[PDB]
Amino acid sequence: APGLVVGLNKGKTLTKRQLPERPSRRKGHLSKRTAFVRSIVREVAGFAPYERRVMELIRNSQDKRARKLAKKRLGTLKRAKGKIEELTSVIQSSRLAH
Amino acid sequence: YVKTWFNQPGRKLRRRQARQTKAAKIAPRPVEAIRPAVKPPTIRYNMKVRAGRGFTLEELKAAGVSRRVASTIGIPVDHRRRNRSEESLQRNVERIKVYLAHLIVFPRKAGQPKKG
Amino acid sequence: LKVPPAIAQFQKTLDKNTATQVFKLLNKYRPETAAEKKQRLVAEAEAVANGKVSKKPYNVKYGLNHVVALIEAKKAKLVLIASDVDPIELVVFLPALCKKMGVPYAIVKNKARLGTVIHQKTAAVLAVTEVREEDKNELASIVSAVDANFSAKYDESRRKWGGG
Amino acid sequence: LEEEAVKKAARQSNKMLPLSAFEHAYIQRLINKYGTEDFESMAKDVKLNSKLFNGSKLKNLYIRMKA
Amino acid sequence: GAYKYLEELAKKKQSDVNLFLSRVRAWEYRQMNVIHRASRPSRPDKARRLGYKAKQGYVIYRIRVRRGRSARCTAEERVGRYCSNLRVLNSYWVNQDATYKFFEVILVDPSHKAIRRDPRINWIVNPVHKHRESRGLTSIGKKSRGIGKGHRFWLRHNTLSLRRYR
Amino acid sequence: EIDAGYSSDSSTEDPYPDYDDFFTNTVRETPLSSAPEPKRRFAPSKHEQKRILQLAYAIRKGRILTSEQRAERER
Amino acid sequence: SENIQKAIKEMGFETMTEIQKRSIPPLLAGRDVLGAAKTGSGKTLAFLIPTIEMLYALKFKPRNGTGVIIISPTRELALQIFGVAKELLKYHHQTFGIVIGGANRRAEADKLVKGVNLLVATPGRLLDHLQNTKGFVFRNLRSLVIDEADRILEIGFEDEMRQIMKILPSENRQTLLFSATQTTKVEDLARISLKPGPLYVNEQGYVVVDSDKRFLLLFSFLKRNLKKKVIVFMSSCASVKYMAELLNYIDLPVLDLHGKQKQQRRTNTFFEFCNAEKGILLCTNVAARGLDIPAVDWIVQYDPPDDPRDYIHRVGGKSLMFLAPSELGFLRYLKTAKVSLNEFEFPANKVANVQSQLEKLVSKNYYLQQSAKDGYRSYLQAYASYSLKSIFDINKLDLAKVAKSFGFAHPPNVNI
RNA sequence: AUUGGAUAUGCCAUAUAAAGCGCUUUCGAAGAGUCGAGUUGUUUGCAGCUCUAAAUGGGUGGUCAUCUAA
RNA sequence: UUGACCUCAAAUCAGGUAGGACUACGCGCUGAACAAUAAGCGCAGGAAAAGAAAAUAACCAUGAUUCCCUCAGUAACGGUGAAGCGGGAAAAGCUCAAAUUUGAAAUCUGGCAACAUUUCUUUUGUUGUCCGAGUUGUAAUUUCAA
Repeated sequence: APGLVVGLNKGKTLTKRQLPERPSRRKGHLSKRTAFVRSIVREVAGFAPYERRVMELIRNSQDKRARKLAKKRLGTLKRAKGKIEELTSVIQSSRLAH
Repeated sequence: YVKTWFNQPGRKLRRRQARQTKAAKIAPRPVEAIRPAVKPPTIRYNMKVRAGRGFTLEELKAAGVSRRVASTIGIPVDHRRRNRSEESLQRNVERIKVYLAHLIVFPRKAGQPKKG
Repeated sequence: LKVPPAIAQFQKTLDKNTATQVFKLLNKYRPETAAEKKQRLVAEAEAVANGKVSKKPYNVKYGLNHVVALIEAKKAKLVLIASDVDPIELVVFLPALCKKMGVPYAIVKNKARLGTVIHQKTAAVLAVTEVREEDKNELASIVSAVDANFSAKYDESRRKWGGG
Repeated sequence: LEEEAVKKAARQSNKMLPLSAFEHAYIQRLINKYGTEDFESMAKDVKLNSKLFNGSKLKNLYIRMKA
Repeated sequence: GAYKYLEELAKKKQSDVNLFLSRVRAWEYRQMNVIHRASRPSRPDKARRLGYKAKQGYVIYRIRVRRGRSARCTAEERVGRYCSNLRVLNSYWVNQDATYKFFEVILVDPSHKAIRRDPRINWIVNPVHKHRESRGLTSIGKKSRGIGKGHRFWLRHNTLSLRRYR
Repeated sequence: EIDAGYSSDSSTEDPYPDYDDFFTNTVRETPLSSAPEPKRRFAPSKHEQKRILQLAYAIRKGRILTSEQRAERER
Repeated sequence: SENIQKAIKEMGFETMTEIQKRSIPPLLAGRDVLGAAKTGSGKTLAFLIPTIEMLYALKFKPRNGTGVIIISPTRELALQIFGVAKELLKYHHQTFGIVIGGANRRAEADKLVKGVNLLVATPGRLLDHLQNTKGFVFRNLRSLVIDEADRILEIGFEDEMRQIMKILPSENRQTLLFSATQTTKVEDLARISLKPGPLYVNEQGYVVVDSDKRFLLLFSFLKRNLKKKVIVFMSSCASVKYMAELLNYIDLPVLDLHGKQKQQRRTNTFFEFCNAEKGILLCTNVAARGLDIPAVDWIVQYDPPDDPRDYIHRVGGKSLMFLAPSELGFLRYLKTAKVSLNEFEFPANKVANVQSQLEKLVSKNYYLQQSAKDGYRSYLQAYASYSLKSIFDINKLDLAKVAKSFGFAHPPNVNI
């Protein structure tokens, strides 16, 4: 008969199961179209005044001052490190094109 | 402010009248939905078995009930819970299977056009 | 005032002669009106009610989401962008997206003129994706004209901050 | 309760469907050219399969025509 | 689609294109009224994801508030008072300058038949949604009173509960 | 070592550049979306067929005037 | 079981070949076998029938996970094996599947978590799934099959194969190994993978044509040689299916060794082609690997072969090679092989200018467009898996020109 | 007298339609003056001000687990 | 020029809607004294609010919200003072934005004309037609559980 016996136990035997990956855990993965959209917009929109100054320091090989300015503007190191890498590749792509 | 419990026997009667009111509307089906059997999430209680919220999708797939059919025959679905072990899967798959054995599903009339 | 190059490019529109020739091809491929669509469908309804297989339709593509998806799919042969979209950032990326996808594009005047082709008050962008075999040479000549009168022209001007 | 459920389900059991005038003429024309066993080539004929029904839809059309 | 490009362009708010448009439109909005009707949203991507549909019964209103309580909360309330027959759906930030913060508020007409016959916005017709912004039921209003799920976010502890058998 | 020194920046001791196309200088040759093409684009429209059956129904029920009898009513 | 026999007789397979004499009977007992056979001996049935028996014997189910893992060096060989295993499991319930390089990895993960009992894998992709994919149940692995072990070693999957054996369980698991040649690497891998004491079993013509004109030259050539016997070798079965379908759609009736991926139809088609005095047949290198070549006036290598060492021995009426200018480095390899060759010259005027009409036909038809994308994608993926990376470099290949040959105005979006 | 959910049954039914399950040599978009950083006030939350992001990223926890905000 | 579009206005134009009152309970804002305290101000309903995890945990794991009991006068803090688990009452899940319907804006308000319908001659719709809205995006489809 349908009935739940609450308390006591049911069984101490264990057998670990392998679980798949949930769709929500896929968030943050980069898409082929989102990467294209961002590359187009980044060129179209231009650069912020603080990104222009940071790009100037990287061009003059003053990376110590560039990283300091990015952190002072953005707030943390890993945000500054990511921005410097993004702007460095912009310079490299600009140099290859021009 | 001081809370008083003079309506304690009046809440008991009111809640029982709701169960009777609910049962009148849905005459032969149970007043509650079947709940899974889970184990509480602590080292103090993991030996006990209690009732869960709903059955996982992996438990329903094994039992043979789809997640869209399940809600219609009184089987709750918990999209959040998962089966990290084979004992939780089998303990609740059998619970669903026993439920289906004791269940009578009354047929529904279906619209049926002439041709096509 | 001083305007960025991505917004300055919208002040350099296609010339009157090329735009007039562009709309001669566009007006051959107008979508059927709400009335003409109803007449065609009711005509097929009587052929079904009593008792009884076509070709793919031909028309100009419109809609901002629709056209941008056609450019990304490289399905568009010619993209005509309105020059006076009220929020400019709606079409401010379209010349760059058309450059990236190799789509011949032009900035034409009077977004109202674009809407008239599609029986609408207003269209932000029109796109010709694929036309009949009779108009292959007419579209090809237009695309060559847009290359010279819009892409070969300006170009160096579109990379400069306008205004001031 | 159980007796009523089985008897009523038996009454409401006609699940197979007939074909309309268009459905019958559609499937009949496909069969007359490609036989009755080759449904994969039946779906790939653009002229007769205008609606682009796949082999599984055409198979279900033929089955409903048999009964 | 074009709302992918519009919404990624809205993250670069101080880029060349966005800075020029911020300063040009901020001057334009200052010549208008404090609260003025908007023919169409200045951010069609942001309004669209906040519940706005380009159909009859949906209204966009712009309002400027002085910088220096929540700025967005006051914009919702001021517009709600200005249009007393509409329901404030949501609101968002469009522009700012050294003095003013500009917001656009999405309102819905609970009396229009295109609203009352649409099941997806039918809920706002019920009287329980009268002046949602006034009771802190909007997105910024809920955030203002710290409503949320988690440890990051009275009466039942200042009272003595005396049972019948105690 | 980092010498624990100072770099003269620590607190203790073109305004209008030209447009630069660093991404759109080249042309992408392939479509952006790799999703398969649905069959709906190679088959007659199902939206219109829905309306045709709906119109054909109301023609039988007499809700909509047919083209032949539309002209007769006009004259 | 009867289900095995009912499936086997569907393929039209009777009696039993020589290599299976020392492999099929002993392998049915669950003992490790070190097979060694040449090309075309029929090893596909050798390591599939006993393993399929063992799936039925243990009553495996998708909840149990993968029980048999078959490793193949190339996409085409793995796909051909997967097609055969599908035929053998026609009357079964044990799930089967294939994971290959360059395929949809996300889609493969969704299929692996559901439970694939018979998995056909490639060394590159299997290691990726065995390390990263979650929910892939393989703790119940019971049989392991390696086909063309020498080919795997020469490709450069020695490191990948080592991690596979270290990750996959070794206890109570049957293992296999098949290699045409026994080298030091093959013997070393067998010693570290196979169980101790195993049962051991034992003139050229080319045309320098650009990619965009590859099909147009081919079509014009076939029109000219309609009164002869033509056999064309392709790099994939999907490429075979599309070109065969397209050629029949432009009033050039041809035959293909694809059919509907039915083994009986391929034998019937080959038998009809051999019997017929005149005709044209299309097939891939793997399908024709080990088969008996009839008296054919023209043999055409439309796509470069993936095994140049085997191809140069197979050739030894007239031979043709459709070599792109970027593939001219293969000419130098021919000199090192000491094979006489001559260059074929063709006039651009005589080439059919039907490319514009070809694109219109492909775009208008749903199934032609679908086949064209599958053929183009598979041809590129087979190209990226070539052994001669220096000669047949995919990066040097012009993708815009290649897609023109398939009837595409623009290169479709295919990954790798 | 006014009503609600069912049952039975007649008629009508635009089904060339619409679904669930199953399988993959094909794909899979996810919310910004926000998150966050500094600082100043109200009672950690909230608020102002200055600055201002990311894409297996981000949040919260104990390399791992869990969650998927605006 | 005609003429479309965008504006800016006007009308004793048509159809609507807001105010004030109550305020025991409810949700915001504000605030002294002897504390989210009274007051002051704003806004609802028959309940309100909250609500389908950017939640807990460290387990054999749990599974929206709300309320009760317990945890507990405990941890923590500097006398204040929770929460996870656990036991109950009740249980129900979902909707968008971000995808090309593109082989066909498939969507919607209104006017008018008929046909119905009513707690009701007072109510609420249907069908047809025209106009408008809408491609600067209305339907179908999708919401990560996919």
